[PDB]
Amino acid sequence: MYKKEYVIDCKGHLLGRLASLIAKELLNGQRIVAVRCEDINISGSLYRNKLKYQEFLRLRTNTNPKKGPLHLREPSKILWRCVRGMLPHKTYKGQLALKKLKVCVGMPAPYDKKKKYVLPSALRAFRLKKHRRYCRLGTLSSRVGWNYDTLVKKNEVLRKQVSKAYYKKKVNNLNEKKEIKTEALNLINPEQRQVLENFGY
Amino acid sequence: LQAVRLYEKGVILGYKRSQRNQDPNFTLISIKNVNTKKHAQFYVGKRVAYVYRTTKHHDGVKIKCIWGKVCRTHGNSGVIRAKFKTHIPPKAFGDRVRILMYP
Amino acid sequence: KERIKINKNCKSGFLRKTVNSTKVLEEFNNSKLGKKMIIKKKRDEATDFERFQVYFAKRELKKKMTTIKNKKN
Amino acid sequence: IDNSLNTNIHQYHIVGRAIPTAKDKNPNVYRMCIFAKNDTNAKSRFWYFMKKINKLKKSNGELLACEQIKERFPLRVKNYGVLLRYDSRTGTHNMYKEFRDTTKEGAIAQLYSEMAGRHRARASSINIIRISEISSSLVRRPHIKQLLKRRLRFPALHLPTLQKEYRKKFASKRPSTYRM
Amino acid sequence: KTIVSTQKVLIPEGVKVAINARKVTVSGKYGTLRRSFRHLPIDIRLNKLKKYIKVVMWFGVPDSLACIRTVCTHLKNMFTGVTKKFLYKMRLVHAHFPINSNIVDNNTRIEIRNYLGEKSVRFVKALPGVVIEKSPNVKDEIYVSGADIENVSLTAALIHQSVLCRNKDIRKFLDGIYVSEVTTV
Amino acid sequence: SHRKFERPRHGSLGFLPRKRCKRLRGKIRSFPKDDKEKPPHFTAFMGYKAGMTHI
RNA sequence: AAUUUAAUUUCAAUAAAGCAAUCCCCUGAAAUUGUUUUCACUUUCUCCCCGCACUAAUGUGGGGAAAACUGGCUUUAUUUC
RNA sequence: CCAUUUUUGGUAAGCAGAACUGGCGAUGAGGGAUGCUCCUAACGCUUGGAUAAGGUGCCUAAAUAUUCGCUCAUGAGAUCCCAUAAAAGGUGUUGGUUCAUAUGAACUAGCCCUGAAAAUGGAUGGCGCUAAAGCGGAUUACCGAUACCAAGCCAUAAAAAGAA
RNA sequence: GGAUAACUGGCUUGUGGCUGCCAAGCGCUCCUAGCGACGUAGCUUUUUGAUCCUUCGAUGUCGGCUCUUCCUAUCAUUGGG
RNA sequence: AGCCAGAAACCAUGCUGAUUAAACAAUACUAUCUUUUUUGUUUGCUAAUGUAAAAGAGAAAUUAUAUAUGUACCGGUACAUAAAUAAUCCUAUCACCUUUUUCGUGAGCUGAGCUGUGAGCUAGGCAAUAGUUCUUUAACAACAAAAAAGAGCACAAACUGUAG
Repeated sequence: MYKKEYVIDCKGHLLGRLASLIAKELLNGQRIVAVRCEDINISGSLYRNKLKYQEFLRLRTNTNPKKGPLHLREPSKILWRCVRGMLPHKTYKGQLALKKLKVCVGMPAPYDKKKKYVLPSALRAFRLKKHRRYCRLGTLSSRVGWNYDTLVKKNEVLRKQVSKAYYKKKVNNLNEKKEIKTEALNLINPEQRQVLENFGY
Repeated sequence: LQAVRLYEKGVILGYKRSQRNQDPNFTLISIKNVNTKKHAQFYVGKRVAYVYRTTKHHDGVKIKCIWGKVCRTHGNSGVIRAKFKTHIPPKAFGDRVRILMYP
Repeated sequence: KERIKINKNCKSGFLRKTVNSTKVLEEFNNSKLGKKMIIKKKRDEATDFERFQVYFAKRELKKKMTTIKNKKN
Repeated sequence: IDNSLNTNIHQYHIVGRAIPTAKDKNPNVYRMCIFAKNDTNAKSRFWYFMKKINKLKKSNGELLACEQIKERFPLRVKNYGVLLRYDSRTGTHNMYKEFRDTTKEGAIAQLYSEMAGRHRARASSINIIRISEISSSLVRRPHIKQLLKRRLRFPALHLPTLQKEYRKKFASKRPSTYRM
Repeated sequence: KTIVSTQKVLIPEGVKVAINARKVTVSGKYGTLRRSFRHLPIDIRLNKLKKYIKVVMWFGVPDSLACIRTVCTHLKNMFTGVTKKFLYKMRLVHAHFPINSNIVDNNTRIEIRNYLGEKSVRFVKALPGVVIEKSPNVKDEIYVSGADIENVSLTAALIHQSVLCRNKDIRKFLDGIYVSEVTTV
Repeated sequence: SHRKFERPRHGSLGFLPRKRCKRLRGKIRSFPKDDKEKPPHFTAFMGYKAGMTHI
């Protein structure tokens, strides 16, 4: 399609715009894997967000909470719930779109091999002034007691060190490839080599 | 591989909808690398093909076609209106469509 | 990156003479961003034959590079 | 035609008089400069002032001249001082404010923008009384005084805002806000 | 609002400053002190050759100018702390009752017993890197000392607040431990 | 309107649904927290209720 | 994408000349129902003096000088530089 | 019976009673989240066009548009009819203005704040939004009705016109 | 017959209930610790009205009991000024 | 701006449910049966078909983002490198068979030789056209037949009663 899966690194992004931009695409039909979902930003302060979540927690169905609203405590599910808000999920098109979205805490291994992309219009220091107060969603979740952050942090560091060795290997291999490429510019036809130099590579 | 195409990918969106109101006479196309009005104008008169695969055989094949043409813009960010020779299915919303290079 | 110190106001002639003197376009082109832009401009406006020649040249290059890599083992 | 895009509003010299009568065989001639979006608006603004100042009305007067004013240099900076009378929710207030521009029209645009932004004052509620060029030493406002210093520079204070083509929804690597 | 706002912050004499990566850090005779400014909008730069630190902000606003003075005052304190070491002197007042001061954990936690004859125990451990010593000079004085101005002040304040008792009047009930004198060694 | 006289509710609300238990065995919902310092040992034991006496 | 002849204080260079030095294109500040007269205002990657590195800066704060490179005007030709 | 303006009684009332006009009733399409009366606009059947009111972050069709301001709120704020908020304050910030000797006063009105309590859980329509998607302007582009333009077709009305 | 009373609900909130601002006094001395006249501004529907929009081919008209849930304008309990 | 201590409030912890998640993991044993290839899927039945997405479905830093990353020194110091980023890189249509040369990898024998497979170089003359375009029937998944190869629980019933 546009691409097989768009994988999105939620670090440095603001909640609303990331969800809103995903939702229009999601309706269009792309499947999108959000990774590092805990590291998304809400633009309110820590206290301001705690206040809003406390009010959300207060909401209940009086006659029977078993058939009431859900106070979802996982950051991925919070993101999912917000995206559902930006979909017509009671429709069949909405149900299908809601199914298409995938959300993941930290970095899972089938997607650790994979590329990650970012949304530049949803970046916090692009779209929120530098002196304004803000809060990370995982931190907020931890603040209202729903800590699953320490495990993700341990996982990320372990994965990141291994990844670093992978990056050095990829860089090394590219250096060698460049050396071989530069060597073989002499070995190709002069006129063709000159054309290749003229328009760049 | 040996089956290489010429013609290019696009996505067939909804009809030319309006808020709570429907026109099925016009279809909306997002054309894959087209993200602005000027670029949408570049391909404005072109023939469009919606190709689809059936449940079972008709005459002898399982592949069928609706034919259209892009005909006017619907936005400034690459949304273009295409008119087809018959109304296209709501089933096919968000599917890929094929854009011929002619005329 | 470039700046040349100038007087309080413009003047089209004096600006043209000074720009020619200091060779700012040449310096810009020599700089990396100018190189990236001019390579993109040339590449976009190139003919189908030129485009095939570039494809052909890269295909030739890959054949030689692979031959070296095999030989190297 | 040019290629030029943003920002429009113009300056008009308008001259008029009372209709000739048996009673007065030599009407008083009244002139004014007026900043407006068009000539018809300029005539109406002149008429509103003619009505407020004199007992003349459109039905009792005649137009002697109306002609558009073009600034002497389009690209040479001047400090324009403007005196406004504007109306608040409760009543009326006076202000005299200073604007650096190359154009009187641009200075008025900044003034309308300021009156709207800082006071929520509508176009209807403003009356421009005199806009004129003020010497660099004389200036009251510190924001204009800072510009008038010997040497000025900045390391780029503004975020990027690329063309529509390059505002695409996905980016390959994390970017930076601006180069150092 | 202003185009340019600057500050030139006095030479840190005999000591080693570092401005790299927003966490401004000075080391010296009595310790290494670290203090982030990553949230501030300033271009704090180490002038270095003639020593001094230069703080500059581009296109400031009055809050930011204030932050420049707050930071410079903090840097001046940071230099002072590592060079000469901050002493908060706390005097103990009592109209009657003995207050038993046991400094435990090798000069790191003052344990207090018997404020207003309570027969109950008030424990206050020091913040990181700061000493709680006693005075040999005068009986009621307590030394809270360290490199960091904030940790000693906070520790001293915590000692005062811990002792101080809730309920009824206070005006003739002056008893307690109070900061008297802010010095350096 | 408000009740004539005030009393709490009868019984705990915290054991609704007051349904049949799923499984016969007295399953441990949560273990005591591990302590790295302590020597390895078992945390639980199953036994059969035989009767009551006084002591 | 253009295009015609009008209208309405448009310009901008080109290369040879001049004119004045805060002076000029300008724009300030001043002395019944007229004009006019006064001195205020440019630059600088020039130089000097003090501070002597004091900077937001390949500088810099203050005091003075310097010029017409810079700019302005009058010209004479010139418009596919 | 409803609305604007004028209006009498009644503390007031989506209360009682009018005036002028327009509606609704008996009539609707599009907008106002939603809605008998507000706004735009009144309707044969269709195709194409260009707009209106109205919008253009996502729900939800069009701009994460441009341009200058202002705004941080431990219950911010968000569009006529429309579904609350005042006197009174504020060394929060922003413009002014009057005064005094680059500093001290005094005012002023913008925003924002305190003043600001109530019954199933709860509502700018919802999510969200603060380099706004907020509030005040201005600049363009785009989307946007069955109305409007052009064309076809239907019937009615009127007009032409006719007795190899 | 809801073209028309007595009942909920609803508009309104006069009346009831609750909070204000002010500063003449009271508070030994002292405008404001506590108060607060003479005034003036709101809030509520926990009173009663005003009302007659809803229901008159039937919404069962008081109180008590039982029983649960919600509010806060906090009486006590916690932390405080 | 930056912080700190601090309540019967708040969220966990604890504890209850969890066909409230149309949820799920690990282990044990098991249903003539399993695996590879070929052809087909144009009396209620007894050969048998489905895809909301193929068309290059190509793409590995990392905290940031009022600065980073390496590398060398001892989280710090020094020296480099990026900085309109996918405004990129990767990328693939050189059919055939035949003459000649090199290299990756599999397999048989007991690291070497040969053969096979994959990739390049070298030399030759040899392909096609359905009469103008009317989806480019080229992807994934499932099955039925044909060959070739492979290794038993539960319910009931009685009894129970800590259950009803």
